[PDB]
Amino acid sequence: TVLDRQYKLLTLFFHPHEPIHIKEQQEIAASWDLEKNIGLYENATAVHLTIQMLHNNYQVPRGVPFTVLESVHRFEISVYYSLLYSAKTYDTFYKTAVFLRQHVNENLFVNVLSVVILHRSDTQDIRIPPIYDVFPSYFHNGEIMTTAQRITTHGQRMLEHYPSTYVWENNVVIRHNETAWPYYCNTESMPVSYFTHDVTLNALYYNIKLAYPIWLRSDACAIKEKRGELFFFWNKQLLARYYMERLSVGLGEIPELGLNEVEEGYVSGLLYHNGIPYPVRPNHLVLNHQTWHAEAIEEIEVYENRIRDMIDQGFYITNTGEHVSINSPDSIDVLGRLIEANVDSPNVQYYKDFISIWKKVLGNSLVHESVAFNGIPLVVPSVLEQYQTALRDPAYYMIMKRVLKLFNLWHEHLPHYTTKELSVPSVKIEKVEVDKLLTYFEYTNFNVTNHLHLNEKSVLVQRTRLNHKVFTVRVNVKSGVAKHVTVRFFLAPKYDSVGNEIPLNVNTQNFLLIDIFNYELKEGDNLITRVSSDNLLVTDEIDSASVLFNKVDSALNMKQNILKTPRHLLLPKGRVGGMPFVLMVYISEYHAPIDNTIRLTSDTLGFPVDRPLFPWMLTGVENIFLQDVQIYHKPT
Amino acid sequence: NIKLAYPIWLRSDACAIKEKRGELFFFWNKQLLARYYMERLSVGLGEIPELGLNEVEEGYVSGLLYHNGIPYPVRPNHLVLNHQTWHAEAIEEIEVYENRIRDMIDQGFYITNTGEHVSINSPDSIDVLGRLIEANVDSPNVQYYKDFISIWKKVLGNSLVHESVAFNGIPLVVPSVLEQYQTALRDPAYYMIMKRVLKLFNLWHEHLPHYTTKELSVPSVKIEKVEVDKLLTYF
Amino acid sequence: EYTNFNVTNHLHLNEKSVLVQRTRLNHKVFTVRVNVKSGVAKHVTVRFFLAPKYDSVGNEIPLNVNTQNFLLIDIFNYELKEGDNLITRVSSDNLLVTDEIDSASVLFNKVDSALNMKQNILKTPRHLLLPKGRVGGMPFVLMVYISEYHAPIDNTIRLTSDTLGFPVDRPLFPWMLTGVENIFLQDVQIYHKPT
Ligand SMILES: *[C@@H]1O[C@H](CO)[C@@H](O[C@@H]2O[C@H](CO)[C@@H](O[C@@H]3O[C@H](CO[C@H]4O[C@H](CO[C@H]5O[C@H](CO)[C@@H](O)[C@H](O)[C@@H]5O)[C@@H](O)[C@H](O[C@H]5O[C@H](CO)[C@@H](O)[C@H](O)[C@@H]5O)[C@@H]4O)[C@@H](O)[C@H](O[C@H]4O[C@H](CO)[C@@H](O)[C@H](O)[C@@H]4O[C@H]4O[C@H](CO)[C@@H](O)[C@H](O)[C@@H]4O[C@H]4O[C@H](CO)[C@@H](O)[C@H](O)[C@@H]4O)[C@@H]3O)[C@H](O)[C@H]2NC(C)=O)[C@H](O)[C@H]1NC(C)=O
Ligand SMILES: *[C@@H]1O[C@H](CO)[C@@H](O[C@@H]2O[C@H](CO)[C@@H](O[C@@H]3O[C@H](CO[C@H]4O[C@H](CO[C@H]5O[C@H](CO)[C@@H](O)[C@H](O)[C@@H]5O)[C@@H](O)[C@H](O[C@H]5O[C@H](CO)[C@@H](O)[C@H](O)[C@@H]5O)[C@@H]4O)[C@@H](O)[C@H](O[C@H]4O[C@H](CO)[C@@H](O)[C@H](O)[C@@H]4O[C@H]4O[C@H](CO)[C@@H](O)[C@H](O)[C@@H]4O[C@H]4O[C@H](CO)[C@@H](O)[C@H](O)[C@@H]4O)[C@@H]3O)[C@H](O)[C@H]2NC(C)=O)[C@H](O)[C@H]1NC(C)=O
Ligand SMILES: *[C@@H]1O[C@H](CO)[C@@H](O[C@@H]2O[C@H](CO)[C@@H](O)[C@H](O)[C@H]2NC(C)=O)[C@H](O)[C@H]1NC(C)=O
Ligand SMILES: *[C@@H]1O[C@H](CO)[C@@H](O[C@@H]2O[C@H](CO)[C@@H](O)[C@H](O)[C@H]2NC(C)=O)[C@H](O)[C@H]1NC(C)=O
Ligand SMILES: [Cu+2]
Ligand SMILES: [Cu+2]
Ligand SMILES: [Cu+2]
Repeated sequence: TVLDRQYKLLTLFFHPHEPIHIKEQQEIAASWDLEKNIGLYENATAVHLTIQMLHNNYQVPRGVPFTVLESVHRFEISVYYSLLYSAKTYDTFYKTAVFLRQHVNENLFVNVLSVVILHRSDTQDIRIPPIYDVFPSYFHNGEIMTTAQRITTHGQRMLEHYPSTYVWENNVVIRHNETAWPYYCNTESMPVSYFTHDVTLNALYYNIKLAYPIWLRSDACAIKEKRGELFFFWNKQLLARYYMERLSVGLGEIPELGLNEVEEGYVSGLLYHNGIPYPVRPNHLVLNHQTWHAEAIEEIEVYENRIRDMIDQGFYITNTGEHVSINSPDSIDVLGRLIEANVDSPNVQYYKDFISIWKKVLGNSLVHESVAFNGIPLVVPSVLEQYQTALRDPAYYMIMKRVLKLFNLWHEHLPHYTTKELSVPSVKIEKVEVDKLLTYFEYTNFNVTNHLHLNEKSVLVQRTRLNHKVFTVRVNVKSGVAKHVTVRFFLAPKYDSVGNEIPLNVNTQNFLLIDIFNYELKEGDNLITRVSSDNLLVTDEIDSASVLFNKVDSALNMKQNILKTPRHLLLPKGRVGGMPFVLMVYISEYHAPIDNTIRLTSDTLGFPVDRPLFPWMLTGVENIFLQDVQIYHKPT
Repeated sequence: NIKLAYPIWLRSDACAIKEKRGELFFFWNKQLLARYYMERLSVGLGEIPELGLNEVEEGYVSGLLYHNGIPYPVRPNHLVLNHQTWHAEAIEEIEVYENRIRDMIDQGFYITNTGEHVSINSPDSIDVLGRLIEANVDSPNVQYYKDFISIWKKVLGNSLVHESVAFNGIPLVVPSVLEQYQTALRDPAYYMIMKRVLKLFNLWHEHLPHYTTKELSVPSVKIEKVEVDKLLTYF
Repeated sequence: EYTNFNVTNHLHLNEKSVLVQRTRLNHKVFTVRVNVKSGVAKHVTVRFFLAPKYDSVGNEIPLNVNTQNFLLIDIFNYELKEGDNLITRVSSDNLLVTDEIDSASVLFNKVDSALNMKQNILKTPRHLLLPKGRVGGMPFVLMVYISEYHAPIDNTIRLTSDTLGFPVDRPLFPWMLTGVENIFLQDVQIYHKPT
């Protein structure tokens, strides 16, 4: 019965903005009544709250932007999640989903239903469609969407007048985004536009926040996920990759964010479904004038000073006034939880969310204090207030760099690793060599037909993306005696924006983990010959909505999880003629430990680059090797 | 439609030469600004803000979209004009041109394209004064008296100049509301700029002799009483 | 490459020769060959200009803007025959750029022991003529312009009577270069040898 259930849940994601077209779903929406069917829900309080909200009309109006950073939106989405998750039977769950689809905003319903499907036992096999297919308007420029609407409604008669559009195959018409948006931010935004505007990266951020919502309290499974450590590690990896891209395109180090003025602005060029332009941050934005920006920055400074005091003093304050030490090396998780100010933080009243205030300030979304129903505020969020568009703005990377400065301060106070924790007896690496590192640009097609308001075709968008050829890394190692070992590869830049070789201690923060795997080392001489195509950290493209629908309706793979980095974004572009980089191979013992499942050997994720490392403490540690490589770009 | 009737790029003929282009410009701008000030007083917004050369407090968000779907440029609140931006150079050029206009007004004459002095002290020189201020194709000397109002519009439109060209030729531009006559009036900055130009015009008019009791009087005509029946407005 | 400079004249000798080693840019000899139809026989002047092709961001710079960025690298005379011709200019022959002047020690030796006219104090050094470029190639634009020969030691420089920056002193547009066939714009790549 998997196929039919998946088909129905897909039909729930066919046209969010438009109303229900399938008749029996209308019958269910008109027939079901929560009041009399309270007995089928475990959480009766959620049922009462939902009934009250739906009766008083105290809900976010339909056809309006939705943001989780607003309090009332969080309350509404949490209540709906509690109601949906408390469904005893799958039938009750589906019937509540239909009713909410009828009586709930599109974005909120999609998000809550996806979260419920991911975290429900009865729906551990259902596959949810990609976000960039349900709402294409968050990943393509407004001109593209308007042209799509025109070419569709024209009946493809004036389409042949358009030279940009073309018919690649029957029933599909494709455009070019190569020639468009001549007006753009420029500054530091254009050279890295092939990485920051990538659809897959924003989709990955959205899916990550689907797996770990800020408004959802962890269960036994989510309590072993080490939420804070994942936050820190993922932010570090993203910032290291972004810095590598900037060095590749010659833009320099990530600008440091102050408290007086921000020089770089952002113009999104995106449009909401209704047609409201996004807020724009001007260049040379002033933060020390008579504006709400000043008050927001003062609150941000207070909260960050509280975090700094907690880090330095070595303990945090409970909600009653007790001191809880965080000086042990295993307190990184609670530190991250406190910094994030999620619902799992011990004390959110004193440790508040300054990152959201940073996002509000640097989004320059004019607060007009407008409310509907004498209730829910009406907000026009900027790109930074949406996880599916935040990564397009450099300000996000600047803010995360500040948070990573806080994290580095905390890690600095920790004792440095010893020659016993960081050494494996009688394992010496001889030589490490990669076959080649080449990158090239290629074309890809995305389906944006779900935005078209069909009455009674399939428009696609062509985009340019980076990719790399398969590469093999071969290392020879002395093994001493037989062992079961783990090998980790790290990649870092070798020269900074000016030309001086970066010391290893500084590079410790710029090392990007690209592969980790097990091996059984024999006695004597060995050979590791890892191929990039075998790594499980990076995955291939997930099947599109159309492909999944075809494979389902016509009637598995475990190499496509929503919480993995796309393969084509693993390797930096480099330069034509070669760009130098540093590879680091580290071998350690194997210390023995589907929607949201990731686990490796029990140890800090960034080991051994989480703490600062110095050359003088690597003498006597032979199982770590630092080689130099060159990354090339194939021009086309 | 007004700019259709008197395009800046069209030279006047016998009919358009009797239209007194400059006087029409001055009169229409004065009427528009007086009506706008009356509206502001009616809605309790106060006097029209005076435009400086350092910072503009009031911004504008149009909410309009072009046919293709490109959003209009947005001017932020508290825009800074004395930083390391092209705004500073534009403002410097504007100041130079306005100082040239002020010197021409005060000295009582304007300079021809050859270097001759032509007096503008008579009361009938308002037309040529307006033509010079507008810097249209009918101005005697556009090379020395240049169009600072267009530079003001460019500066206060905050249209990011990206120096993009097609055909190795025609630049591609995304104009703001102030650069289009069909959308300029939506922005208060237009009224501020026109108030500055009207300050220049008032300076010129102040230098003129005041009317006498002979020019301003009609023999044996006395008004007794004036009364209107009612003045009501509705939406 | 490395070069040595003599700084002994600063030393306050009482009753040696210290030198300083410095790194400088240089280029290998290059030859430019152009084929031209000549019509009838003439005495002509050929000028070469070099400019960048892309700006700091990546957009191709329009010719009008590049008019201010054109660097004159060579100017010389020729006698064009009738029919097909061939110019084969070698960088080592240009008189605009000169070689290093003899140092004080070298000049003192050559004088006390007991001419050349390719060393004037008012000429650009040869090794600074060509931009460094990039490893892997950097695109640039060469412009060859041919005009008529309009007939015109310490401080002496004179060429055909005309504006020095002709024809790049005034702005130039593509649409006004139709009908002018004696001007050609080619693209080249400059490479840097890493060491
Ligand atoms: C079915 O559906 C419903 C609706 O969908 C779901 O209901 C939600 O359920 C969750 C979980 O139960 C609730 O969250 C918790 O709520 C309680 C109660 O908060 C309410 O009352 C507060 C006022 O009383 C509190 O303060 C007074 C003094 O002023 C005090 O006398 C009283 O005893 C009590 O402490 C309100 O303040 C509060 O909201 C107000 O304040 C909020 C904060 O400023 C503000 O945001 C609101 O807008 C409003 O202004 C609310 O009305 C909370 O006590 C509890 O708080 C814990 O977690 C937060 C972080 O989320 C943390 O900051 C707190 O310090 C506290 O942390 C303790 O518990 C954590 C786990 O919950 C734990 O991880 C911490 O370590 C800590 O516990 C450990 O340490 C502490 C000492 O630090 C120790 O005491 C403990 O024993 C332990 O050792 C949560 O916020 C939602 O409120 C509720 N929402 C609704 C709409 O119903 C329901 O979950 C669903 N059920 C099922 C089965 O699915
Ligand atoms: C058919 O179709 C064609 C195409 O559609 C139409 O052609 C247009 O026709 C109009 C009208 O004839 C032209 O406008 C006039 O052009 C002339 C010539 O300008 C050209 O040449 C200039 C260079 O030569 C000038 O300067 C040098 C020194 O450097 C000097 O030696 C030489 O004698 C001459 O003075 C160029 O500079 C100019 O363009 C360049 O400069 C422009 C300004 O910076 C710049 O914008 C351009 O981009 C370019 O850089 C051009 O190539 C102009 O002389 C004439 O200028 C008058 O008007 C302007 C204001 O518009 C004013 O500033 C000048 O001072 C001058 O004003 C005198 O004439 C006015 C009337 O024209 C008069 O109102 C003024 O009072 C003044 O006349 C009186 O006072 C002066 C002393 O101040 C006195 O000398 C007089 O005798 C008199 O007493 C116009 O700009 C268009 O150029 C032309 N366009 C094209 C594409 O062909 C044609 O009209 C159509 N025909 C029909 C029948 O329909
Ligand atoms: C893009 O996605 C739409 C669905 O949003 C696809 O629509 C399908 O088109 C085929 C054409 O043969 C139909 O048989 C299916 O029934 C359609 N499905 C739906 C849900 O309408 C469209 O084919 C996709 N196009 C591409 C190129 O992937
Ligand atoms: C650097 O310059 C000094 C002159 O300032 C040179 O000094 C000469 O050294 C030779 C050595 O055999 C003497 O014979 C000359 O009499 C010196 N001349 C003077 C004026 O003192 C010195 O040789 C130069 N060194 C180099 C390497 O060029
Ligand atoms: Cu959409
Ligand atoms: Cu500034
Ligand atoms: Cu201000």
